[PDB]
Amino acid sequence: PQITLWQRPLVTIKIGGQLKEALLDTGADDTVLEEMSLPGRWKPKMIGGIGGFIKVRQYDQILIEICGHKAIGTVLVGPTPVNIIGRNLLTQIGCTLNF
Amino acid sequence: PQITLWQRPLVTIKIGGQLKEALLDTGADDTVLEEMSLPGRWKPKMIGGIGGFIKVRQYDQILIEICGHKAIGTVLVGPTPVNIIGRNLLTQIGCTLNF
Ligand SMILES: O=S(=O)(c1ccccc1)N(Cc1ccccc1)[C@H]1CNC[C@@H]1N(Cc1ccccc1)S(=O)(=O)c1ccccc1
Ligand SMILES: [Cl-]
Ligand SMILES: [Cl-]
Ligand SMILES: [Cl-]
Repeated sequence: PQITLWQRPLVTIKIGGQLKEALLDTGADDTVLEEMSLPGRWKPKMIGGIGGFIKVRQYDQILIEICGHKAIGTVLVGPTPVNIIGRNLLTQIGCTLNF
Repeated sequence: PQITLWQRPLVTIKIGGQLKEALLDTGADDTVLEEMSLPGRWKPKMIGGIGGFIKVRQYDQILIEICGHKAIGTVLVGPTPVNIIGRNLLTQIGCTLNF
């Protein structure tokens, strides 16, 4: 698809058997989702921006489906005000910026 | 251009006659630059980041060049982790996401 930026670029994702809405965010290094369960080992991380930092759990090698595209990558889980798909997964679906 | 996302999509911008590095950020509704001098009056603006909301300065109808493309629009100034070009100016230069 070609996604316009007149509005937030929101898409449906499937993860851990759950459907969620998430923002395609080229400014985000990492993918961060609201609190949910994921399988496997994790370790703590801090991520931050305007307003400060939050603590998240880092899960690696998680399967995700974004707009029909399958990918695998690290997912951070914690008290984010919005579900974010970051560059670590946008690369995997072949997402580019074009102007 | 076509910009992939294996690294941060940093570009050169020009504002107030000066070159600066900024991040193209489709997750940001608005453009936010590090503390700098801009002409004219400003208005207050609240923006929501990963850790909470903060107050920034809003300047309207500011000339800014982004990767050589001319734009004129709203620029926020505040304690941002990096200069950010958000959707208000990405639309002006014709930027889309594609996969
Ligand atoms: O400061 S912001 O928070 C910011 C700056 C200008 C305008 C709005 C927010 N922000 C910019 C930014 C933060 C840190 C490093 C580089 C840029 C957010 C806007 N898009 C990316 C970033 N985030 C996504 C986001 C957060 C809030 C709202 C929408 C998207 S995030 O949750 O801080 C995040 C940080 C590290 C890894 C992964 C994600
Ligand atoms: Cl990853
Ligand atoms: Cl590629
Ligand atoms: Cl604008």
